[PDB]
Amino acid sequence: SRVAKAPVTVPNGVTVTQNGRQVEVKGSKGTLSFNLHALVELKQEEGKLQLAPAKESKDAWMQAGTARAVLNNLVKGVSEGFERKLQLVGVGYKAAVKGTVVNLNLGYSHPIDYALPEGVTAETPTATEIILKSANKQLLGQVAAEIRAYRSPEPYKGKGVRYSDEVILRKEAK
RNA sequence: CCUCUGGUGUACCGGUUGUGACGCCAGUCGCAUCGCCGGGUAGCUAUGUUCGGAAGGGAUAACCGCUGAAAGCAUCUAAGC
Repeated sequence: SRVAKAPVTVPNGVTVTQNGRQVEVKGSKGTLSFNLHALVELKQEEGKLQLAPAKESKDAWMQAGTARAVLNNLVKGVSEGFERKLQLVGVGYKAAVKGTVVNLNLGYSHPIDYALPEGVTAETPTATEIILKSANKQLLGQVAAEIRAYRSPEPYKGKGVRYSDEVILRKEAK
């Protein structure tokens, strides 16, 4: 698989330690861990790493591709990290970051308080935008989805919480 | 469950008709659906009183996902959450 054949690059300050199944990546941003499928083997030569199958099975190639992708994600995350940029649209819709808990007012009869998990930080330049930053792409996406699920966009006006890079289908009555 | 509101309450109290008896008056008792009629203690009881189906964990159904290759893109799935 082309993804597996492609080699991943270690920038410099990040270290990759394989200990049997449980590979670990250390970096400036923090610590991450990744397990390896029984068909996959990893060879680190120079900063570069090679994912290749132990057996020539199609399943082994597929697992090698997914392993290369996840490790590339982990290395990029520890080196630099990611952010999400959620946006809020609607009249009276508001948000604020206080400590580790984000407070939202989305038109219900009670404010919503959402507790950020360990590893993700948030900040709001204004009331209608949220910036989530983290080293873990998967956890960052999960947190963004959970925050968006409190009030999803509607087609008639677009009110609600949306991704910055999100296309929203729109219609009208009659 | 029986404090309250009621029902029943033929061994509790009273009014009264006919007849027989207790020697007689007075006073009582038997029989007449408990003779008929008015009340009513405990117990039982509903139509009376009080209480219950509150809240919370765990795994899931349809459904909605996150990251992610096979298939350089895409994709809730094949690893994983």
